[PDB]
Amino acid sequence: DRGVSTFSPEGRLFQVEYSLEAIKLGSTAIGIATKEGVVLGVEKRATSPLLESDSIEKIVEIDRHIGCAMSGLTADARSMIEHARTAAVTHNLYYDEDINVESLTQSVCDLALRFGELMSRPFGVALLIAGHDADDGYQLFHAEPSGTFYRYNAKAIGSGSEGAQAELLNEWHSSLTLKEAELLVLKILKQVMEEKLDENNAQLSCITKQDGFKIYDNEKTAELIKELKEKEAAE
Amino acid sequence: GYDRALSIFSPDGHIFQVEYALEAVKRGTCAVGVKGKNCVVLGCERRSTLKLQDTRITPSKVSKIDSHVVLSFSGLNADSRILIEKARVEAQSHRLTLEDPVTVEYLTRYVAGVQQRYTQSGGVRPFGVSTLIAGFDPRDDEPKLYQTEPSGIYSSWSAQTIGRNSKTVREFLEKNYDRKEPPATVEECVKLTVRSLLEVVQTGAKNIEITVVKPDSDIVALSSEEINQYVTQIEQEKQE
Amino acid sequence: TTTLAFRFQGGIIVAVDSRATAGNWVASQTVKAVIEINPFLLGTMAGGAADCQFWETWLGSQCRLHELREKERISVAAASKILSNLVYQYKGAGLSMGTMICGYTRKEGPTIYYVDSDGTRLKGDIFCVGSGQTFAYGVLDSNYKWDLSVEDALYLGKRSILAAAHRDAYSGGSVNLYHVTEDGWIYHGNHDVGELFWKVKEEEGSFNNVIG
Amino acid sequence: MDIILGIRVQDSVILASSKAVTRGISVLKDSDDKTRQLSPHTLMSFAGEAGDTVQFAEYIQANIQLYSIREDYELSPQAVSSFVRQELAKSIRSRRPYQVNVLIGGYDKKKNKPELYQIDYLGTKVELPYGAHGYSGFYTFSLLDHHYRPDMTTEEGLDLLKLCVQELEKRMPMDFKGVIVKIVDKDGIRQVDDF
Amino acid sequence: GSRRYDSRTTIFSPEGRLYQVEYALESISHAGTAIGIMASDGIVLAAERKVTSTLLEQDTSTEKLYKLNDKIAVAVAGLTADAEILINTARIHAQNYLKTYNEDIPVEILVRRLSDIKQGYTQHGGLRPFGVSFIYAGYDDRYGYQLYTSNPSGNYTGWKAISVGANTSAAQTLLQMDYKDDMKVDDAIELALKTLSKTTDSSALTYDRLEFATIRKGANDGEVYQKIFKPQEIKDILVKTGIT
Amino acid sequence: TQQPIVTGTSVISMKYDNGVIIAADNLGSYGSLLRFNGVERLIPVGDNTVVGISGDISDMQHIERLLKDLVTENAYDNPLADAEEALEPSYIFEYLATVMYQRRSKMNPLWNAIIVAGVQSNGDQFLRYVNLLGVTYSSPTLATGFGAHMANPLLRKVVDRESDIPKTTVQVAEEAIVNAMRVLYYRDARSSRNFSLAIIDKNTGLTFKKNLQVENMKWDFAKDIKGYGTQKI
Amino acid sequence: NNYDGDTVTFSPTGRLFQVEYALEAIKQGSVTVGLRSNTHAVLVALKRNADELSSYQKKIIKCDEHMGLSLAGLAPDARVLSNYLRQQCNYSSLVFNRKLAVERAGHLLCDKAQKNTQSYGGRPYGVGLLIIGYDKSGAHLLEFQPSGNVTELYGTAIGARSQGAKTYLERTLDTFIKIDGNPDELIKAGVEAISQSLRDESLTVDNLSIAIVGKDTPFTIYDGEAVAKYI
Amino acid sequence: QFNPYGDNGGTILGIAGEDFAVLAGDTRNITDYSINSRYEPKVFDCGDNIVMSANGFAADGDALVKRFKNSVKWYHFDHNDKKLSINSAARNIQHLLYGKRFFPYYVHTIIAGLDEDGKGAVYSFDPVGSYEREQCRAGGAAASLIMPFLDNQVNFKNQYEPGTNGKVKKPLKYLSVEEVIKLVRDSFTSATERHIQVGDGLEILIVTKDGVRKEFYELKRD
Ligand SMILES: *[C@@H](O)[C@H](CC(C)C)NC(=O)[C@H](CC(C)C)NC(=O)[C@H](CC(C)C)NC(=O)OCc1ccccc1
Ligand SMILES: [Mg+2]
Repeated sequence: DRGVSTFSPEGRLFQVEYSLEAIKLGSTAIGIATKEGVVLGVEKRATSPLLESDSIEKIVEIDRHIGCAMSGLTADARSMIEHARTAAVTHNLYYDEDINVESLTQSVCDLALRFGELMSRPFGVALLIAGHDADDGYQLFHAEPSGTFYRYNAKAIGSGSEGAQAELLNEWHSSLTLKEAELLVLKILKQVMEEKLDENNAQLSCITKQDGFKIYDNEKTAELIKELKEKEAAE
Repeated sequence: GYDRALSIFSPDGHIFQVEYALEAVKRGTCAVGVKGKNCVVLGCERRSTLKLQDTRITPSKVSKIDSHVVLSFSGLNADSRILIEKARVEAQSHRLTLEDPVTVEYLTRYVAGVQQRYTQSGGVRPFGVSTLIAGFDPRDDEPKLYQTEPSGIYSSWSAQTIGRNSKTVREFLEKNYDRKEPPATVEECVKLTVRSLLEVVQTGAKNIEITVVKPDSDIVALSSEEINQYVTQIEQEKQE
Repeated sequence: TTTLAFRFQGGIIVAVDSRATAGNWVASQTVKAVIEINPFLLGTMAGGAADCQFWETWLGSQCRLHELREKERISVAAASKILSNLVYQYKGAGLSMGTMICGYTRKEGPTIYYVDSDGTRLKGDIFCVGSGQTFAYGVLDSNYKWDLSVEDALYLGKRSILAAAHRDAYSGGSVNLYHVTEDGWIYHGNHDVGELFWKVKEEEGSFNNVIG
Repeated sequence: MDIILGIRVQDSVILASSKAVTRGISVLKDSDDKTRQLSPHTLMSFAGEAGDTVQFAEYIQANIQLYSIREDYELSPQAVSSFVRQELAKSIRSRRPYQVNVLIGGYDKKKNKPELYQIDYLGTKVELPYGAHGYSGFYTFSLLDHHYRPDMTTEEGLDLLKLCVQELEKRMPMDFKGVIVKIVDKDGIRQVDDF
Repeated sequence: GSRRYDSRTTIFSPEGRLYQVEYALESISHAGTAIGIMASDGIVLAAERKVTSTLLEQDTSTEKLYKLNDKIAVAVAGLTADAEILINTARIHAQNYLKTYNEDIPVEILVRRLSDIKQGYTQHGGLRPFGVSFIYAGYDDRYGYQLYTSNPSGNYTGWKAISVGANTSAAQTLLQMDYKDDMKVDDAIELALKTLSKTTDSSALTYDRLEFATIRKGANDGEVYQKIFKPQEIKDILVKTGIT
Repeated sequence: TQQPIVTGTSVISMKYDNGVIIAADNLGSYGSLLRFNGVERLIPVGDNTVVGISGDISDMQHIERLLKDLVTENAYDNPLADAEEALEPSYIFEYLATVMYQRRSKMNPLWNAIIVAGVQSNGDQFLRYVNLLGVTYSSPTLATGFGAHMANPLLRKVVDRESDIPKTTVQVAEEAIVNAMRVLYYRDARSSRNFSLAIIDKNTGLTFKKNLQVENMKWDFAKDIKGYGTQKI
Repeated sequence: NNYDGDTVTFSPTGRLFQVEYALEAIKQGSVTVGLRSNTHAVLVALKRNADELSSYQKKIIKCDEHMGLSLAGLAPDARVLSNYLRQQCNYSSLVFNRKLAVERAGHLLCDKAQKNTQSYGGRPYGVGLLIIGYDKSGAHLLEFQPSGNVTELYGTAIGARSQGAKTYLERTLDTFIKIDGNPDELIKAGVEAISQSLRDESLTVDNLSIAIVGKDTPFTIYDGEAVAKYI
Repeated sequence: QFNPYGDNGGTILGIAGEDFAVLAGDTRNITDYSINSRYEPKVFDCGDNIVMSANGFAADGDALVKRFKNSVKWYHFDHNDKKLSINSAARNIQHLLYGKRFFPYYVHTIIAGLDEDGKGAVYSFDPVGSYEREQCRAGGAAASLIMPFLDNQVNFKNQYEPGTNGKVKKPLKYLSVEEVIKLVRDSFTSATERHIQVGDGLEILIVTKDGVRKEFYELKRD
């Protein structure tokens, strides 16, 4: 057939480029960074109404100061999360401190290109890694299966990404509050989702310095959805 | 050692070996899972192409992983034994180290993890098996029902079916299963499970297997005559 | 070193001394023989300082990983068994550890596990570990009841360490107190034996053999 | 640990095991249960080096419980005893051997017979009407040689066991803080809460 | 490199079938027919040797029926060399179990173990599967007399009467017709030979083209005897049943 | 773990104003047997370094080969091998010190005591010690074995501290070294009269002196010594 | 064509296509410039962003106090190779108490990249590196290609549109080599050199990345308002 | 039989002030009854405003310091030139020491610097990695001579206020850098008198927010 670690004539790794196509088929995930905190939100996308939606876990805690959202082949993310959690805890053991969000992201990205003929193929999932540390404050990173990671003020990944990113382009400014960011994630998720957005098929989360990483209750998100509907009807 | 990458991405972002493993599941005999208010029922299809079978000794479709958790499946029968064995070993290992039996969610997460590992490891093909894992957590009366598949994704279900003609029985369950009021009793839950299989099975003789799991390690398999009584009552009400 | 821990109505009392020695030489009077693994778990330290410190802060990393993976607080039984299974792997290599893993959970209630470098793992209501363990046992066994007030239980633990600090040459320095409840542990101060002894003697009327 | 006894009567097996745990100069506990249920009709008591005893017992327990789930069937006491012996016979030539002695009391539901097996840390198995490990046998075997019958009842077995414990409490130097007694018969395993 | 020449033996087809397993089953369908019939008082194993010669030394020959232990035997259909590899593994597994538990291995446990080995060659390793199908005839004190079959996929199932190898479709129909639950060994012997006699591709069924075996409790009191039939004994049972 | 068989005794050295001096006798002992009388224990490395080695001779010959190999390896793909990227004393020492500590940590030591004497690129004097345990130290005067006990006291009278180095000439320093070697011949039962001496100067370079002998010895007073106390004849 | 499936296969004209495809990845990468005088050596790198919300990908990596590089191509491969250099620089210091020569650092990178071009299963590195450093023989600039070829130069540039900067340096050769004891002027020349490779976009405060090493100057990286002086 | 350990003597002392910290040590290196060197530095600037000394067997001491300096270097590489805090350095050193639990570094390690609030900090280690933050700690050969003096003159132990007679303690007033250096110099002068392995010279490293300063003082050479 052909090598798994083969370069294309354009200078790109075939397998890495193909895994990026799998990520485009995944459910939408959005992240927004502010001076008051970072917000993470995902589309759950249940395949059937009999599927209990609260069991869909696409937002995940890595440590108290670092959270993570996923999009693509979500099964592949489990070993990446396990590594991230281990790396975060191990660093605390070795250095008696929290690990920098960038350093955690770098550790996860080191796994990416460890494939050949090590694992048999790249990961088919992208991650939004959000957190806080004392040095660089509130941060949001986008970790790909290429081994590359970019920092972002705001970012969307998944099937409705390029439409959502264009919306984030206009809406984001450096003086956004946490409440404003929450509504903004809900607004953009509602825009790109196939089914109508509610508290059961969408999930919010945030990371603040005081309270740390928190996944929002369905009752708490429901109120923010109702608050969104009213403010859009206000003009 | 044999290191060949069998599960790989294609230009359109698909892993065909994982997708072809799902086709093996589509071929397998139908399996269904329904959870009531205080129970879970696992229904399984037995294809009647094989008679002169010895039903005493033939491998049963529903397997006990521990005294409080069961596992049924659709797909390759030989492959399922490997997952069942690993699951049984992990169940005893969990009891040994944590001094507490596995939760249904944990056992599912393990089996799903094994299935995923076989989709990005060299020299191996994915499991051609999807499982339904059901039971009750230790000292808990809330019913649990989970599904897994070759890719390694897993999730919880109020009711679910897998295997051949699963599209039809899922159609039945989606209109007949009410979340606000699930099957309150064992009778109601078994009846709904047998009804759902009767949409697909053919004859209601030795083609339907039923296994009821209740809280506190109370697991029993219904006999032919007991199931036959449900089959009789369903059709007599249908003649109207 | 002298350490103790006991179950009672108001949860668990944990009390330790503060002395460390190298032969007859007193290396330190200000050591923490108690490690806070988490807001609900405590670990006592007796035997080798390094062995206990290293593997109990490691234990805390494993407990943190557990509640990340399982979204639930680790049981005292599971936490203790992680440590006991670890030291059993090193059995024969020369580790020196005598520890109590103390905590409270909903399913278990207040629980204490004695864990040992020999591989021993025991559940129990009362434990005293260290070179001055026998002295502490004397006071504890004669005054222990299930129906003790948090105030009276704290004093008994403090007093039991004092008894050992006095008689055992390799015990002393100061007393660290902890009280473990349904809502977590609560530190109850560092008590210098040099001041506590004279205070207790005067108020309690005990230690009449000593002159002051 | 210290004293573990076993006696096979007409229709049951009775195991008695001391409650004391002594780590050096102090008795750390006086209510320790030196036994593990391997299966519904099989019980194993144990005594030897600290740590190794519990580690070995729980390891055996896990393996038998695994077998039970896999086959949906309870192994015979004879089969369980043979498995245990092999593990100890393997262990004695290891880097660091398990320093554990055991008694295995079981009721065979197929043959409708009680069975008692004595196995030491070397992997030396013997089936017996009554057995013991350590210094216990030195006192108790003379009494059992005199008083024992194959047709004794469970109540008679407990009385003969009381006579053994009384002799041990009189002539042994160590205070073993009494014994926990457990009966194994056709109905399963139960503990005698007053002894 | 080497990838160029790899057949990839352990992959799914677009339909979700294992190529090599399916082709191995095609190989087995050309092998000599082997039949197993379970009765209340014993089990029969009958099998047809493939186009023999007059110069073949029959009395010292064995290609179909093999002994795994004193209680369990197997009938082979496929590559004989492949079967002997697995047979020696099964013989060892039975002895391992006997050494560990001091009891004869239950039939199903032995069958599951061999079937798990076959399964492994279909999922990992990149090697071709064993082109063999077994009929297991055995006895233990839990389930009594038992018949199983396993195939290259590693899947196994229990049976009252079963055939493997050539003309199984025709053979299974004939067994399904004349088999009854209250049947005895002597009757099962007659059924097995009559079925082979009708399904055989040869002109006539003779003693030199057959291997035969019975597992009977027809041993003096509560115990089980294996009887691998000799050429002269196969000749006599052929006359008795009225085939020659 | 081993035991040393064929051994070499003291190596002595000191710093002076423009460089360093090092010396060692030419003996290879086999226990009390003075077996080999032509053993060179000072091994030059380039034109700026001399490594003096005591202890096990078989291990010395091994080290000698490592240094020979080091020079070869440094020259590979190195156009400045005889200039800016030549081997320094500090490089050679640190290499040996690394090896010695690694070997002690595997419980299989090189049974030696080593002194690396040389002059750096900037003209600075280099003098450092290392032994079978991987222990290292530097001083204006360094000596191994018996030299540590007898030579150092004599050499420290010349250079007692760092400030005495610029005040010490090469003639004064060589005189002190040669005297120390005589004293060791008087008092070390495993020493020889024959020895080698090396000078590394920042101006005049490396001067390697072979076949030196201890001379101007005092023995005449022995004739007057009779008995062990009371004896007169 | 038929001879580009893996790195172990020569073409009929003696070409290694997988290596050439890896070389192509560098050309897609953002521009970076390297130049030196007798006293100092400078790296200038144009950083690239994903969009306006995103950060600008870092281009320069420190290897030691006296050595470092800038990258162009697959960033993870630069992380692997820079990690290897860090270890080799470190091995030289710990074992020999010796700062690793820049020329010898190039030789080690060449040999590491080569092994990936002659063996089955693996792949060539998909990144180009510009290594600067100050050692015992003064200032140095190296250009690394993943074919294995390493070259010592006065100045150079790699990445997209790098030919413009390379021509400018070829004209300015006699001028910038003489800029001794003046770091700011040497950077000015490097900033003016990278400007010849710009189209549409210009050098902004979070776009530009500069690094310098010299006689009494440790390898330091300048980003943000620290490079506003040179805009 | 080969003995992989040795004893190079020496003695070290760390004192933590209110906004500063000192780490002192003599410059003598010995084996048995011989002097190897009269000036062999024992206390080292490790970067990030941290000073360190590993006293006992010098080969193990040099190895450990060398490895920790290396750890600081890689901490900068791996974590974006982040400053290594004194508490994080201490935990890192524990793992270096315990990593050789079954073939130990035969040294008494002490580090000194400033904590993240700017207050003076001293950490003390045993050979297998157990550690503890302290206000005052002496290590090495003459540690038994020095520590009691420091309990008395730094923490005012067994001292009370005149007139009250044992009822009121002497208040724990803070010490300046000049006052601390006096106690250090007197400690080493006294230790030199009564311990044969102590002498030749005294080198003190002082750590403040402004950086790391050095001071050297002569000691008796007998
Ligand atoms: C009391 O049990 C106390 C508990 C700790 C929490 C402090 N332990 C000790 O005092 C213990 C005494 C035992 C070993 C007899 N002391 C130590 O472990 C001791 C601690 C230092 C800080 C004094 N360390 C020790 O003795 O040295 C270890 C060593 C020595 C020499 C060579 C290798 C290792
Ligand atoms: Mg002195």
